[PDB]
Amino acid sequence: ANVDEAILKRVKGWAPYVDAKLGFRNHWYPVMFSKEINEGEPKTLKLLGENLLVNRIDGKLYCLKDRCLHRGVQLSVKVECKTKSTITCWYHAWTYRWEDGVLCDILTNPTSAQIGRQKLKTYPVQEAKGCVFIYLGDGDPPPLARDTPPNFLDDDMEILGKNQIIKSNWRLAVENGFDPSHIYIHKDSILVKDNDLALPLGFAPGGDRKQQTRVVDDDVVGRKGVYDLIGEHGVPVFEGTIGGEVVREGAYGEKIVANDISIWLPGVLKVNPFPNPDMMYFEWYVPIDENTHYYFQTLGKPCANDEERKKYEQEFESKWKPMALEGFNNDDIWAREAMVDFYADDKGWVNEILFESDEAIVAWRKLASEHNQGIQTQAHVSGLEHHH
Amino acid sequence: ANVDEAILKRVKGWAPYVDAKLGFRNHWYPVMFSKEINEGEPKTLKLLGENLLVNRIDGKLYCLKDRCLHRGVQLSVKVECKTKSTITCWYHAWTYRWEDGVLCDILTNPTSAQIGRQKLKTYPVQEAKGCVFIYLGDGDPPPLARDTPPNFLDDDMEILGKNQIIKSNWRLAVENGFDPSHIYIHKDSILVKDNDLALPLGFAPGGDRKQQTRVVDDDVVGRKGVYDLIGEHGVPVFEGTIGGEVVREGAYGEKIVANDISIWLPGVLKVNPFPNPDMMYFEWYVPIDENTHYYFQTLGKPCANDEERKKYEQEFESKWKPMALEGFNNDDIWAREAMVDFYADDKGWVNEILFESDEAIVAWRKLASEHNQGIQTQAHVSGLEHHH
Amino acid sequence: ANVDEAILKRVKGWAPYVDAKLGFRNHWYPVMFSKEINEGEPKTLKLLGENLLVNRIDGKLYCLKDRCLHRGVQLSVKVECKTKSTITCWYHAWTYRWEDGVLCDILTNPTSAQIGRQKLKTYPVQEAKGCVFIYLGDGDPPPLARDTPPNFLDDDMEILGKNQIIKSNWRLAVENGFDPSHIYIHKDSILVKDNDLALPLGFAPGGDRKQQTRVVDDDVVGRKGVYDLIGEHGVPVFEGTIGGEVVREGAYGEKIVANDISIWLPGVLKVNPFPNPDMMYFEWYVPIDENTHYYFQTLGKPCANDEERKKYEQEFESKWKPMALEGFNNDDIWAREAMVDFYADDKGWVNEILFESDEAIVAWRKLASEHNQGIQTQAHVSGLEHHH
Amino acid sequence: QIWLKVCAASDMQPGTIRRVNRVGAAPLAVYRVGDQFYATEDTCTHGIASLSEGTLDGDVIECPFHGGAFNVCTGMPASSPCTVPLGVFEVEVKEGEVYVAGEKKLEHHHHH
Amino acid sequence: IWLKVCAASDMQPGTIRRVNRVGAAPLAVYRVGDQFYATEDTCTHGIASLSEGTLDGDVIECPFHGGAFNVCTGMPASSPCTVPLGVFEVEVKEGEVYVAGEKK
Amino acid sequence: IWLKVCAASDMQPGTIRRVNRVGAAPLAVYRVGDQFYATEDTCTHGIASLSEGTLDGDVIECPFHGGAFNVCTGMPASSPCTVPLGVFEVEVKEGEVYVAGEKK
Ligand code: FES
Ligand code: FES
Ligand code: FES
Ligand code: FES
Ligand code: FES
Ligand code: FES
Ligand SMILES: [Fe+2]
Ligand SMILES: [Fe+2]
Ligand SMILES: [Fe+2]
Repeated sequence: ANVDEAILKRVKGWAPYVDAKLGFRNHWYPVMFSKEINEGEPKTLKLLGENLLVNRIDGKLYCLKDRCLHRGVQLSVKVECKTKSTITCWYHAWTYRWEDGVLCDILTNPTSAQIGRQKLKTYPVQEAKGCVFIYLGDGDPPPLARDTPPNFLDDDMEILGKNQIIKSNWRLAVENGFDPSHIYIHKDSILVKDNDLALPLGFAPGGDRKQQTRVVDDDVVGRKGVYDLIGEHGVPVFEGTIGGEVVREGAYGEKIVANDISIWLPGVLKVNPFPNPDMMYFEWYVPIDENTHYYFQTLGKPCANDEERKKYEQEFESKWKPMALEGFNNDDIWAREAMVDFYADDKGWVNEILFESDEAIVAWRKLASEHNQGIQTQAHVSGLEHHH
Repeated sequence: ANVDEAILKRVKGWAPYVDAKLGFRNHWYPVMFSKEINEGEPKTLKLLGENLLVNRIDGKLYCLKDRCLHRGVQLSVKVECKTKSTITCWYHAWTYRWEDGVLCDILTNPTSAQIGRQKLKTYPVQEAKGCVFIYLGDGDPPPLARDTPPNFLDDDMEILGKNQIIKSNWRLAVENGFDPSHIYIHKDSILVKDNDLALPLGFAPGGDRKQQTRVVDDDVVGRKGVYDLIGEHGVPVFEGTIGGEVVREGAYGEKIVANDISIWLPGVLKVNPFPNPDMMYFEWYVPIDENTHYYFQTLGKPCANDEERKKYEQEFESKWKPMALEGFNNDDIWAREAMVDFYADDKGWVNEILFESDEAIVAWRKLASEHNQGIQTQAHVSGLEHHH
Repeated sequence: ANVDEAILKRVKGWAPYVDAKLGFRNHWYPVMFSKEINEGEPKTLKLLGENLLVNRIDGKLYCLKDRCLHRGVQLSVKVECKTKSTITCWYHAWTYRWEDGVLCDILTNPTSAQIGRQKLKTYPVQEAKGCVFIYLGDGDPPPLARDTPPNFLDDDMEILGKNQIIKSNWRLAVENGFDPSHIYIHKDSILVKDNDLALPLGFAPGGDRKQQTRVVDDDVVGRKGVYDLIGEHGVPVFEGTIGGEVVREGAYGEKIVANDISIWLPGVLKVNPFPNPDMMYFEWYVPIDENTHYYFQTLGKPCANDEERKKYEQEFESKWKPMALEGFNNDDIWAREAMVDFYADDKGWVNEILFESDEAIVAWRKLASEHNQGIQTQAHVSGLEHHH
Repeated sequence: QIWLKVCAASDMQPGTIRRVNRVGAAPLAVYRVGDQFYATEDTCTHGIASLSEGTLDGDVIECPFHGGAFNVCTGMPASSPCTVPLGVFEVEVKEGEVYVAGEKKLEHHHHH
Repeated sequence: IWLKVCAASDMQPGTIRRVNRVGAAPLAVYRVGDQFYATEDTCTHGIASLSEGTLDGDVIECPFHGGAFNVCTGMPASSPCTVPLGVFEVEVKEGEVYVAGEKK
Repeated sequence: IWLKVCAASDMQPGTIRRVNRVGAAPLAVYRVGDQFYATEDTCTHGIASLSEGTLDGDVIECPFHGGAFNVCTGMPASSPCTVPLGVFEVEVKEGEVYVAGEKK
């Protein structure tokens, strides 16, 4: 629906995925951190191409589509919250309740037949681990656990992170993250030297296709994802050669990280342990529109009390954030951007020449195509259409 | 045909209007003030998507299309008016007469067979009330009065105003202006308090549909418009409520204004009396291209002599212009800009959810669809195409 | 297929030319001067819409497409030339030989089956007269002489020049340069006065139209071009009149230049002699993309020894470059730019109103249509397509 | 006033729509599908259009404003942009006379 | 006055024939069925030779931009043409085609 | 040399069978009607297995990007494929399918 049919016909193995330029509807997505949204302080954001408004009332978060039903203007141009539980459009005063989006009043015409008979779109919002998740979907939402990597919601796992808007489609971000061989771009990262990491340049695969990954679709909470098992039969590459001569070597540090790497729908990667043997790393690539995504980075470390939580927070600010989240992942940002041109016309999905380690990416494309909960379309953004 | 036929098929009540994205051809339009065009100093402007040149010769205005017939360059890139009555293209010297657009000479080849056989498009231009009107149409023009609101051309009516380019399709400007309930956006205008105005927040309609307006199609001058009569049987809203509690009040000033509001083709609003009980307001929303328009504001006040005119000008400059044209209408500017996204893909014309007071807008849409003198198309801009 | 089929159907005299918005494939094109690329210092450029990389190894130039075969990123984002004869992609280390583009190694997986089984596109590169020419085509290239004007490659011809990027389609540049009547835009050039040049305002054609030009369908090296012979039987116009009155005069200098002017495929003009009796001028309008071109200017003068070359270099820098290349041709730059709008929607190719001197342009359009070696398409840029 | 007298069944041709105005209440629309009669609110739920000025295609009424549509028997939306169901009013014919209910049907005391 | 073009038999129906005149602009002769017509050869929209165009019935299409004219009336039939073509008198006497040295 | 792959009847018409070879690239055996053909199994444009593709007559369509090859000549039939497939002669004797050990 979003891509030239001729192209979709060519990618029979993962057409739904290639068509999902705007992301997958009916999934939970993190969009900001709890501390970023305060009581009675409405915040605007775009998710899956839709403009949304989020507000905190009596501590609870509510999400309303930022588009008046009347003449389609964004309520956020001039916010008017006249009562604690409502928001009034600045144009003709149509008033909606944050709780259910019902048009409960219209100041410009208290006798209007529209009152109580229209409802602005609302979306479920849930806060967990200091992160704000929005269920960009219809009907009753599934448990948040379904759309989060294993252990992210563990009781003692203290989560800290950073978020920003990156200029690339969300899928390019997902594939780069789960790309086994892209590790090559991190060979000079300050994290490697500064944290004594062991880091190969790549991998010489071993075994058959099935053995390169582990497709997960038996998880009890319903989460769907793929584990990268290239290192189970493959020989890590530490001496990079050209014409048989060594021109670059990997890192021979003592610390072993990234024992297990997994990508999960709707688009979140789990790297464990990372960036240190006692921490867990998770990052989301949330679709904002066809050309941009939120790069929601989270680092988790088990903490048993406030003392340890505070200690971790200090280490995060002074070391892990600048050394790993930025010092390591910054290269992933420009790497994603470098693929934009090739895939912008949707033709890269046909012309790409893949090699062995891409088996991991292919597995993800197939999993996403088969287990996504819906393809977001431009019609969802403007207004669903249906004739006769 | 400027819009998807599927959309036009859906809006059966005003399809011509929805299709008129570039404006209506064969109507007069104000583009600048007389004092802005000096003798022998050609000025450029774009009207209905067409680049034009206006010049004053012996005090009379002439309009030539700013596009050489030869290689289609704008003559204005390098103006060469070599004789009082002509303009010579800077490229290959094709020369045109301002009075009839005839190609009368070609300096690079005085023997060319094109001389005297080709003609550059000219448009009628008329000055009235210190305003420059151009008839963007074909054939002999109708009287200017047909495309102006009643009284604008009255002898004693002294006209003053301002003009600027605004980023929105002309139609969004027109509808906002004639919108009975948009008065809500003006509740905090400085003009309200500073001029002690009486201004409700909206209106509770009364009577039947036909009574909400007065469609004018029997005007002796040929004028075609609609009067907003929502206040005749409606109850003005001075206390806005949510859940029964008053959250906003209208303005209880002593001066009564804007009790006579009408919109006229090709797109000019008349508000009387405004901004003061002894003044009359007129504003045009002139199409420049599909995304922009001239916001031509004019305020009139009867003046019997130069003394009153001088005094009127002083108040205009020190009060009316800053307090009304800007202090009041500035909110109209961003309001119309706020509707751009919703209607940009033409989908807003189908998805908008109207309420009672929009009966006025509907009347206008139908009047415009039924009485416009032509739909401007991109072909008019590039060059008409046909095979008979 | 780069233009609306309906338009191509209308221009029966030169459809291939109108379709060649991206330029003609399979021709040599100058893109920079030899002194601009040094040993082991890869340089990027875009030619015919394709991103390219040029490197000098052991003094010889090599050209590789600047797009990795793997995920389509530009290798130039982060250049990694790890051995003298190769370049390694910064992403997954696919390594290519500059000599033949063969994928000879993959550092991230030395056991990949892709090694030695893929080839990155390469293009022939040749240096002549201090200029770097790239054959943007497929298969064995023809002699460079075929795509250069007569005498440019003469042994004693000393070439000096300037190059820059201009914002107009390459064809607008070609037509302006070969336009006999465009001489009018040069009437006030400092070169005309400072070098005492005789320069008419235009020409009154004489003889039949067949006599207006001289088409060369084949040279000893396969050159294809057209000479402007409007001055053979035409009358130079020195007095520009309007309504019979003289409003402008041409230049009555004693130096006669531009004895002959010819345009040659793929798009290079030769003016002889120019800007002085002892020199020859050649300028290319190289397609970068649909909206821009390289304006590659070159001035030649026969030099027998190092002494003459040195003197010539001094004269070029202190006089000819600023007075002619810039003082004369700068007006050609904005003239080309002025035609962009009219031809941008491809409609100018239908609506233009040509006159007598345009016989030269028409001859070029037909010659170019009949003898170009291929039409560059967007598919050549992204990847040729074809279904069984 | 439980049942509002509309017109004689013979006064309506198959495939036509009749508007029923009510004092102090919103107007209704009575549709004749074949030989059967149905009724809904006259005002389109998507705006302020009068459905009695629209086009009846079988048992589906199309709004003249934006092309939205409803099934006249159930009042459920049939075509976008309509999304809010119409209130439906029972209609009965007594002595060849068409009568429309004064109160709309409710999901009350009926089939589960 | 009347100039000799050719024999009516030399032209097949639906064909065009260019007539070059000494010291004057060229003309075009069209045979529509069994009737002959004449107009200026040069397209009024530019410098194209209509005799190098395509004749469809009584309408000639210019090879340059696809503009067209009715060969009988000389009136524009297809854009971008807008200026009427000059029409010249034609008469066939003794199986021979003649064209008036001047337009009507 | 020749490798005995299977009984002709082990393959239904229009199907593809992957033939794994220790220390060598896998092959694909195609049954087009009652005829058998063989090529390398790996698409020359990537890592796709042609034996998991779609056979249309004597043209195999790659499951990854829709590229295609003629299974008889090994030449590309559809983009993005450009590198010819390795072809292996096939022989059927006494209802048994044999494929050449070397490409040719
Ligand atoms: S656009 Fe919001 S109340 Fe009108
Ligand atoms: S473009 Fe104006 S005279 Fe040529
Ligand atoms: S994109 Fe160049 S090696 Fe992967
Ligand atoms: S008012 Fe009925 S479809 Fe919009
Ligand atoms: S020159 Fe004949 S249509 Fe333009
Ligand atoms: S891997 Fe076969 S067409 Fe791309
Ligand atoms: Fe990374
Ligand atoms: Fe207003
Ligand atoms: Fe020039």
